[PDB]
Amino acid sequence: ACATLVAEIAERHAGPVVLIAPDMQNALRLHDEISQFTDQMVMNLADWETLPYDSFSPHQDIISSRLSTLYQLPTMQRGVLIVPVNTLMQRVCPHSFLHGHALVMKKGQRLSRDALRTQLDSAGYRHVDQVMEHGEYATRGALLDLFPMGSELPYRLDFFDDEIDSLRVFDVDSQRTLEEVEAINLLPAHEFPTDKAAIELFRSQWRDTFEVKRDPEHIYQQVSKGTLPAGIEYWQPLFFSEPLPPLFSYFPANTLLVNTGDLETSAERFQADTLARFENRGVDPMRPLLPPQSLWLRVDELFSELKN
Ligand code: NA
Repeated sequence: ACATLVAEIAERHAGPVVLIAPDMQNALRLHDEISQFTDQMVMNLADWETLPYDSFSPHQDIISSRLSTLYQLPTMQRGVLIVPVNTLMQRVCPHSFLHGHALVMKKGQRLSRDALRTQLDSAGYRHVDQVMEHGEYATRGALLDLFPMGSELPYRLDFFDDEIDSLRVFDVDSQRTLEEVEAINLLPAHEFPTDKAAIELFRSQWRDTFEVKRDPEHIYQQVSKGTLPAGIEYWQPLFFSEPLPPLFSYFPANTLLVNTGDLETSAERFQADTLARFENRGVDPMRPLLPPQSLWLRVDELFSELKN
């Protein structure tokens, strides 16, 4: 009953409609249901699927989907955004990050293959033998394949005379290119910068926050050496000089929010869980944790945003 109604509300509303779902399963379900009932854009902001302060980093395919949504959100004048309540409570990278750290590659651009590799490494992409998943790139001869975050398919670039001669969508299974494109937009491989300037910032803010140990297993030591610990996402705030804003900061004018379910209890349950985890595991020699408010809106703050 939620689906058709949200489609109708969105159809007559001079702005995006944000459907706050009770959980991820419902959210995911509501995507195709609402999509089939409208000609307007329908997106989901996918949950990381990790537990708060998890010892796992979310799958790159989930990150690709989130980056695509966050990138499109500010200019989504019409349509629907579906977001689980616990996900909506999570703070995000500021939108200045995406439009500021995105790189554009165009046909005819003077740039060597190795120079592009350098940019890709600093943007968080992984060098592999064969591209197959979001966030990977492979190089061989004059060719460089990459799977841009937010893209449905990877691309194959041909460098001739140290110039990008062509950029072509490419089908992994058949190892063949499809259409040629004039340019591609390269977003970062994470919702946080990981270049050397970002690592220096991370180190500096970490020192102002936590103790440092030299054990190679310590988070600070791992990031300083250019690696990204499993679950590093829960220290996302340290990669930015300003606090992480609410997702609400990405909503365009006239955004209407619709609630489906018992958001209060769900919201309080999640807050209680993140708080228990922080209290029980926050003081740790190798992975000390940031307080919940560095990463999540408080339940009272959520409802305030819902009434503003
Ligand atoms: Na319709």
